[PDB]
Amino acid sequence: MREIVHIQAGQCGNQIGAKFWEVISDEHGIDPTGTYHGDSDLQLDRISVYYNEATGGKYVPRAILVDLEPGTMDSVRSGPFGQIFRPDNFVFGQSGAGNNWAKGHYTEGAELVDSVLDVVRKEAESCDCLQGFQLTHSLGGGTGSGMGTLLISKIREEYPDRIMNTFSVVPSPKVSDTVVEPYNATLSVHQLVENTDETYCIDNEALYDICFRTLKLTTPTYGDLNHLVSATMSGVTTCLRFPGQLNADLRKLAVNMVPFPRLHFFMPGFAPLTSRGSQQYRALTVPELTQQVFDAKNMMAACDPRHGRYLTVAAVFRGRMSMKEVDEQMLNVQNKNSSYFVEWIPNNVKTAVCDIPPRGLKMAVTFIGNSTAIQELFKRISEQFTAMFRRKAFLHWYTGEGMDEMEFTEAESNMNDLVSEYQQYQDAT
Amino acid sequence: MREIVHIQAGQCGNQIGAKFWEVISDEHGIDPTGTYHGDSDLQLDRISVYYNEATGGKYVPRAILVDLEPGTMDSVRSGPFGQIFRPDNFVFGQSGAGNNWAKGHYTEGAELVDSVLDVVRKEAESCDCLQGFQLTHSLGGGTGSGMGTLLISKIREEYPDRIMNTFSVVPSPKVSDTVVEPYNATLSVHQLVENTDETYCIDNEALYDICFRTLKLTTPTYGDLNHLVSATMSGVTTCLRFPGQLNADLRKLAVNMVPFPRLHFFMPGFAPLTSRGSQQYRALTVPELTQQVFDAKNMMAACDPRHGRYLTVAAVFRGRMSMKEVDEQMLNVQNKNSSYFVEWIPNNVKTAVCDIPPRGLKMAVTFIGNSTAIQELFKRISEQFTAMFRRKAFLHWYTGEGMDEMEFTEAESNMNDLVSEYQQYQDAT
Amino acid sequence: MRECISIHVGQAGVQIGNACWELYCLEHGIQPDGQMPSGGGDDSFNTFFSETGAGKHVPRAVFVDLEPTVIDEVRTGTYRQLFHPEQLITGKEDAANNYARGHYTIGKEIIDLVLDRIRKLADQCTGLQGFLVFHSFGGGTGSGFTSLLMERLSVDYGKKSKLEFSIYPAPQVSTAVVEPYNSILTTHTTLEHSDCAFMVDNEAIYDICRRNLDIERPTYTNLNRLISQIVSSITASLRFDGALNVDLTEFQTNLVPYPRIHFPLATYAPVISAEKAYHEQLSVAEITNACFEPANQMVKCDPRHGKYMACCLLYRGDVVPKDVNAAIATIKTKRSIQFVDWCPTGFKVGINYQPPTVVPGGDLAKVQRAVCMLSNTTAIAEAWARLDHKFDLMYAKRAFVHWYVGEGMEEGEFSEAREDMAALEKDYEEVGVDSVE
Amino acid sequence: MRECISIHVGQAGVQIGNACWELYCLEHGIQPDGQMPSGGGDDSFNTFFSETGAGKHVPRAVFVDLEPTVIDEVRTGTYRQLFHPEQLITGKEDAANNYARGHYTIGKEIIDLVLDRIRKLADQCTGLQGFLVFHSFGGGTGSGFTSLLMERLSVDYGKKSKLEFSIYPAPQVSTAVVEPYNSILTTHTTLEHSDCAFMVDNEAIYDICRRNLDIERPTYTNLNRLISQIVSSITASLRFDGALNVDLTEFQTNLVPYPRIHFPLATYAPVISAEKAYHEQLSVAEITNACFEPANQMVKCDPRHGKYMACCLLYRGDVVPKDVNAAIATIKTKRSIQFVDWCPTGFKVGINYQPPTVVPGGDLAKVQRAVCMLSNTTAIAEAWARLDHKFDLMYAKRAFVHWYVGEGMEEGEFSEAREDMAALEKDYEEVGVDSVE
Ligand SMILES: Nc1nc2c(ncn2[C@@H]2O[C@H](COP(=O)(O)CP(=O)(O)OP(=O)(O)O)[C@@H](O)[C@H]2O)c(=O)[nH]1
Ligand SMILES: Nc1nc2c(ncn2[C@@H]2O[C@H](COP(=O)(O)CP(=O)(O)OP(=O)(O)O)[C@@H](O)[C@H]2O)c(=O)[nH]1
Ligand SMILES: Nc1nc2c(ncn2[C@@H]2O[C@H](COP(=O)(O)OP(=O)(O)OP(=O)(O)O)[C@@H](O)[C@H]2O)c(=O)[nH]1
Ligand SMILES: Nc1nc2c(ncn2[C@@H]2O[C@H](COP(=O)(O)OP(=O)(O)OP(=O)(O)O)[C@@H](O)[C@H]2O)c(=O)[nH]1
Ligand SMILES: [Mg+2]
Ligand SMILES: [Mg+2]
Ligand SMILES: [Mg+2]
Ligand SMILES: [Mg+2]
Repeated sequence: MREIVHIQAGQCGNQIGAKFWEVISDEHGIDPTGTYHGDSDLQLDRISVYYNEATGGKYVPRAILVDLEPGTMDSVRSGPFGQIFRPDNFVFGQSGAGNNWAKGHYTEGAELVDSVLDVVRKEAESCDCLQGFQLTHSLGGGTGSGMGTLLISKIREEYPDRIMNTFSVVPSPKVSDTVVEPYNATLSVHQLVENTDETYCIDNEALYDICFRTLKLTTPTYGDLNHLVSATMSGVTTCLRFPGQLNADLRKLAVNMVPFPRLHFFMPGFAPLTSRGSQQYRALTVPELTQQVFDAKNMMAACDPRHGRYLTVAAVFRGRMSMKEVDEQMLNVQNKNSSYFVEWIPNNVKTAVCDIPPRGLKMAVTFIGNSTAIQELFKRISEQFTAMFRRKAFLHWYTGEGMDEMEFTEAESNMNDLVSEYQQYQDAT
Repeated sequence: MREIVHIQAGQCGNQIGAKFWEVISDEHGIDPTGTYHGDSDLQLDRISVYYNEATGGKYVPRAILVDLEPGTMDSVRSGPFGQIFRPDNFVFGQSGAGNNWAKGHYTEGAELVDSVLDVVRKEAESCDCLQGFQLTHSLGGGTGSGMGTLLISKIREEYPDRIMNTFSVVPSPKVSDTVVEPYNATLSVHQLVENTDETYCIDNEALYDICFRTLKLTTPTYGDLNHLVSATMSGVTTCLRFPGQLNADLRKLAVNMVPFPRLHFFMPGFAPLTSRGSQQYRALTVPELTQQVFDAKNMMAACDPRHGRYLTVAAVFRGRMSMKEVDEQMLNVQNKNSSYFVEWIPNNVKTAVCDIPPRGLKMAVTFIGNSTAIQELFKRISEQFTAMFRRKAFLHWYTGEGMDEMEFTEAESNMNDLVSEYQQYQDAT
Repeated sequence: MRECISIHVGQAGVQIGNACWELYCLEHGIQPDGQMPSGGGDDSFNTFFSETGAGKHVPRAVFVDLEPTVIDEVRTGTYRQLFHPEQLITGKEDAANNYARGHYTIGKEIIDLVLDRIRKLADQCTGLQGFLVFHSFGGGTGSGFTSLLMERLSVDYGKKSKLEFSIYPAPQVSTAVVEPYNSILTTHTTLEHSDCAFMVDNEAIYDICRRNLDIERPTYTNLNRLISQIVSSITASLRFDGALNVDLTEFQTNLVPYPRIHFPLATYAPVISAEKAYHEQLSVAEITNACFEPANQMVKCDPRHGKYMACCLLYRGDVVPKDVNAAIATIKTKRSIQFVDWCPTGFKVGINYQPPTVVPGGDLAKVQRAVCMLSNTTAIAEAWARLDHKFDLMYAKRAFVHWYVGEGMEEGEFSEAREDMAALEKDYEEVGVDSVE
Repeated sequence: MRECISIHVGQAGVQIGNACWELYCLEHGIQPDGQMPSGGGDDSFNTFFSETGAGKHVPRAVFVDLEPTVIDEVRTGTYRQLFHPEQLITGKEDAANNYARGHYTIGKEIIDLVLDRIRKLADQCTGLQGFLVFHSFGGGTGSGFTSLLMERLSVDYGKKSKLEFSIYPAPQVSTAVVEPYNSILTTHTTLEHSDCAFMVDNEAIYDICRRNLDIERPTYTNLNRLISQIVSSITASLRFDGALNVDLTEFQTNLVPYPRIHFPLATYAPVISAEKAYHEQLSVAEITNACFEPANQMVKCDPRHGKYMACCLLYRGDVVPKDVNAAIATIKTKRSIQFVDWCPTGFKVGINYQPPTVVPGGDLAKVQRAVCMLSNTTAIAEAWARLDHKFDLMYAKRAFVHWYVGEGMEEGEFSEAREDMAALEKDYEEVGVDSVE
């Protein structure tokens, strides 16, 4: 019951999905071959949430992999948990679309999205009681943005009454890798806000900063960043999979986090994150975790919450902790941060508790924050977009493959409307 | 010959009746099995007053046990004398009636009253020459007060010329164990004043006070209180059972004690009563008995006789004594306490002497008093009733069963008329 | 020949009857089962006892009570074999100290059977002389049933005399709240139908027992024994021979000067303890002097207040006529005893040979001489006035009238009885007030 | 005979029901397997348990949750043998803290099955006399589904009484954002349908466990154990013999003055740790005084600010009537504890002989006496005012209304619920005013 279909798009989405499935397969005690070798019945009681059961005890992930070029998929096939996936779910193109949103969406996207919807439908009818979908993609690229937005739109057409969660790697002005990131992000935000119920913004600058200052990694590679994202991905879905004293599924989280329908863009976080060297000299307790999650340097979106206000907050604890401690720490935090928390919501915090800690972590907590500080990223992207769009010289690539400039203006207007709504509720009193 | 039919209603009435039958069986020499093992022919001479004879010498009480809740019936059947009673004389329902006079009188009691009257008619037509009835009930409850009043009214319809005696536990302002006692007592008094010849008011407060100051019981329970009440009940009915120099029939007592037809609310008492240590040092003669009974603190209801005046007094002596001593002592009491006796009766005192004393005592005496001090209990009950009824405190429970406020006002008016008559004859000169 | 019929009603009457028949059995030597193994004894039993072929002697007595307790006591008692079963009559429930209940509603069932039993006894008798009735005014059964039975017997045997021995309520001592109502109700019937009624007060016998027998707390047994002694002294003239015998009719003719004035007072002497009997010689003169004192009268009133109209002395034992003639002369000389001027000779004497009988284990000492005086005087009007006050004081508020009204009695009967007692008191004070030639 | 059906809805309800049925099994000596190797035990289980032919004892209970995880935890836990498989009812998706989702859309599928199971249990019952319902106001399931079930059961069994034991949001401690909306939507059906609702607060029990038992961090298990002790105290009068027994109808008649005033506070004593139990005496007067302290009220309200209107004292263990009467007299003469003028006698006493049972691995100390004190008072208006303030602050902006109207309701429901709670608090403060004459 309450199964989830996982979809991967683009190189970044594919790598994050690979680490995600590695973490969850280790969590449920499944080998790369798919054989179960766990030690507790709780792992096997609700294995159906993510994995389909094949004959002979082999477990197939309910995963869809999508990319417009085959090299990333060959790498995933050759990966440590590459054999575990279903070969039929590998839907590939022949050219990686460059970085062109129009190429990713219309021309190359139209051919492959039919097959992608076919495999998604095949998994969906196989599901007994489908809860929702999961999507991993990067807004900066062309393939990820176009294919993810088109697929999100068509899946929302097909299954309007099902929750959709996206984990989007937003661009930043410091770690920019390509020139067309403002165009791709601007084109993607409209479909994201329109056709999604939950959107978790991730930023590469924030994960790099966390890896440097918190974990003291000398040469942080993409694998560490993807593992940090996968920690939160495993954290949000723990209540569906394992028992606990306070259960919070995706719909419970959405009802607690979204006051108004367009305010579903959240800021993730995770604790305890400590370096191997310093972890000996620290006591792991609920107050320490509660302070660490609310620390602004622990946020994974490259925003400053002191520049804004929190509408609502959610904390999904994992472990055998007692809950008046959680309530006392949450009430204390709400008392101290009362300038930051909006006055029109009396209680801004949603608590959940699960009894099973994650891999090698006696305690864990996953932080989700709906705050008005998220508008800074959209402001930066809009500023870069306007700076590049004042000159029409670069738009000929997008004009090719059939797009027009009215789409660009409409997308900019929609992002302006979104940040206007966030600022309006910041200024509400 | 000259039979009495004994009836028990409610928990309090059932417990007092159990203690009463224990005392009577001890007096007549009857085992719990029912076989006679006495030591004198006088016990068998008028065993027919309270018992019917079976084939093999087994004597069954002429008792009727009634209660809407069967827990009290199970307790009585499991008691020390539970084997003695007739199984057919246990009439019970399936719900304890709450503490609702309306529920006890109208809804629940209507079903059981037919069976109760059937058993009463069976026992009464079994009697050679019926003299009267006896009924034990508590006025504060629902089942006791309501169904006892209903049964008394229907028995008065069926047998208008016979005597009907009641021993009623009145509510008190210091041992109040139930919220709605004033409503039940007020509604019960209107039926009690009309449909009974003699009623004996009892107070748990006065019984506890007797147990504490006189008997010096450290932790008195309901058993001792019921034992005192049973001692009075056995005392009043001695002249019918045993010989004596002067015999007081129940009709003789009623004629002596009741000047006017509505003044039949008596205050009982018993003597001698002493602690085990004091019994040794005590001298036991008629002057001591007379002084003890005429002491106010020995009275069975929480009232001072000093406030009012004695309309009439009856003294049933038991044992062997010279009745000249009785006459001269009781004349001395009348002379030295003249102000407490009404002028419009020359001799306020009735005397009776029975030869057989109770259970090893050299002598004993039972005191009955018709006095104007009884109005205080009705005054306080009326005050509580008015205080509750001003705001319509709990009337929806009664009107749900079917009662009307007009009946409440009529009951209050009737109690007001009763205390008005008592105050009138107090003020008469 | 020369027999009387005895009737006992109520608890007081029945208990006094047990005492009396014990005394008669002792006097005639009749053992309690009725046999008589043992020359006045060869004829004295015929007065009170009837004989059968087996040598058994049965009392000429009837015992009636509307409640069964006392009759069951005598049925189980020592004298169970003495009395014939049909003589003992039982109702089913007492009158509850209610005159109306005793007379109207409950007495009707039993009165016919009682009259049939009396009729059978009277048919057995030949030369019948009287009717002795024992009851108490204070009781309900006593008052009502005695009223009913006396009216019925006056209808049936009006040509024969009837004697009464009744217990009267004391001025202070009492054992029932509604004694005045019953007493004033039954005074009319006893006044109309009784030929001579003797009055008794329990408090007076208590005082006499205290003073003359040293009993600190006597009981009804002693008082009933004294009553038995007085009635036996009255009947000894018929039962035994004597130098100067008096019959009941001649006694009534001597003692009763007017028709309605027939309520004499009775006294007995010498009443003495066995401790003090040895000290005093107990002569005829001192016996006569002691018999006239106020303190020995058995109705609590002083004869010094009233005036003596007629006196009847009944001596039994060794007595000579000189001694009694001298004694009555000495008593006439004393001025404390004020006799009415219109009566020149106020004394009638009777003498009997047999001494008084002493019961076994009794308090009274054996004595070879005894006297019983029956004296008509105006002093009893004081007791009647006290009782009338006690009645009207509570009747003014209608204290207990509804109990009597429920049993069919009318409210006018109380007023009629009060008017009758007022008339009797006025007659008693009128006859003795004065006279002029 | 005298049965009661228990209903447990939502995570809070079922998790309390686990402790409740553990306590009942221990008290009646029933193993979790269901066998009773072990005369009050001969029928005391009949109130809560049903005996099959093979000697197994089945709970009279229904467990419902739209989320299957907690019910599956019960199915996998120790008590899998005890419960009937069908009575453990499960959905497929949780209500997600949404009243409209719990009440309208998801509840309609499973409410018919729940009603069929309750119908079967009621048919098996012969003297049924009440319903026990356990739920939380904050949860979407525990609000909407229990509102639906309450109104359906009120339609079906309108004569029979209904008892709720509800968890209320605390003043400050809260685990969800839409608790005011869910609770305010629950209260209309709670007021209209249920006959008595017992309010409980997590923060108050946390403070009680911190102060009394000296447990530094309390957990849900101790809260559920305390609530289990409360309900066991309420039902012990039915289940066991006593000197003064109080059934549910008697209790409601005593404690409920007016139809809309049926929201008592509940307290237990002696709530004490094993270390302090050895030093303290814990006698009748001590526990009675401890019951009225503001610390032990179990809901974060000051009894001083309100006035008591009716109190019920359910004693269990070795108790005598004298002691409780003296304690009640002491409490009445005390003036910090103020009762309304129109209730001269505000105390209803019940006693039973079964002392409390201590669960293995518990925190409550074994004690030979215990008292459960329930009280109707006006202090709960403060908690209602706090929740209404939170509701007004959230609803002024229409914060989360889009989720609720998505699942099939209108803003008229919110407005009507707020108006109904306004009226209820107006009535509760209305009855506390002194009489005018
Ligand atoms: N956190 C991570 N970011 C990654 C990873 N790989 C790439 N990226 C970043 O994500 C952004 C998008 O790059 P991708 O190659 O994934 C773009 P996509 O394949 O969706 O579009 P095309 O360029 O049309 O193929 C870009 O800034 C990359 O530097 C990765 O493993 N982790
Ligand atoms: N003297 C005694 N009083 C008792 C006894 N048992 C109860 N009571 C008193 O009686 C009063 C209540 O009367 P009951 O409990 O018998 C009420 P009843 O059964 O007649 O009606 P329901 O309330 O409808 O069951 C209350 O004051 C008790 O303290 C007892 O054994 N002795
Ligand atoms: N001298 C004497 N008087 C007695 C005796 N027994 C009863 N009395 C008197 O009788 C009075 C009471 O009336 P009772 O004659 O006993 O009444 P009853 O004839 O039985 O008629 P009820 O009242 O219906 O029972 C008391 O005041 C006593 O003075 C007795 O044995 N000797
Ligand atoms: N005292 C106590 N409270 C509990 C317990 N479990 C949950 N709660 C309370 O229940 C409230 C939320 O309601 P739930 O019962 O969990 O919700 P639900 O009935 O399962 O319905 P959903 O909201 O859809 O999950 C929380 O605020 C908790 O305080 C428990 O075991 N003991
Ligand atoms: Mg790519
Ligand atoms: Mg009862
Ligand atoms: Mg008599
Ligand atoms: Mg739930």
